Amino acid sequence: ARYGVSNTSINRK
Amino acid sequence: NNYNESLNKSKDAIDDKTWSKLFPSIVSDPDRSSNFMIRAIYVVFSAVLRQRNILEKEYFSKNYITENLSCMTLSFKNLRAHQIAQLLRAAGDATKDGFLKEISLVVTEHDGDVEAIEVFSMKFIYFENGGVVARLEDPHFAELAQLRYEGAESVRDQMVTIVRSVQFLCTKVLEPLPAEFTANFRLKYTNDAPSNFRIDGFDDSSTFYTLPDGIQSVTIGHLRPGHHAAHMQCWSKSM
Repeated sequence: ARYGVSNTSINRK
Repeated sequence: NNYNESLNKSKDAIDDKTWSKLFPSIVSDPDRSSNFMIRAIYVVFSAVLRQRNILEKEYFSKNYITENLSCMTLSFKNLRAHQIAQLLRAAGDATKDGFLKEISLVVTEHDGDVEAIEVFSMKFIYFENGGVVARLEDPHFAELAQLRYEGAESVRDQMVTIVRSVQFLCTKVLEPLPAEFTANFRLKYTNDAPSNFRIDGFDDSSTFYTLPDGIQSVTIGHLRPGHHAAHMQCWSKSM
């Protein structure tokens, strides 16, 4: 029903 | 109880200098059982981030769980690593309230994908009545719910097993991650969780993560302190 996603994330380019 | 080594009464607690550096020595009572899960989230997800080379070794520091076994934990001196640790601490704090169902490290090729290419998940079970009866789908639940609390030393064994399996999985089993990816922390609240309660660092979402249909699934291990249980799993394209 309810979820949470982190505001900061990790990218590799 | 063992008079071949001690005249003092035995205590269900870990007597180890190295262990006490990262974990509580007693995990039988509700608060310290919960404090243990907080430290477990921090240690295991640090190991995953480092071992999968998601973050370079600069973001980590060397720690030991036992004299024989070491791991890389996120460093509080590095600011970005510190911000991730706070994410993990916030999610861990939610096990005290009993509101956290699952926290997952989710890897996708493109930022914002609901379908992942790799997932490290930690699912929780909360117990009541002396930490014996589980509160209330998933394959792990039936077994893990029945699993008894067997003492501090058993928890230490379970923790050593998880970290060894992670280091072994990421190094000797999994393929390297692709050159381009987005790594994410995504969680699921329990049904008991109020609508006004929100974990710091996690914006609400109507989307979790989805898997491919042919993606492989391996079990890393479990944790059973006094009043909580956790199940660690890995789905991966790289398997």
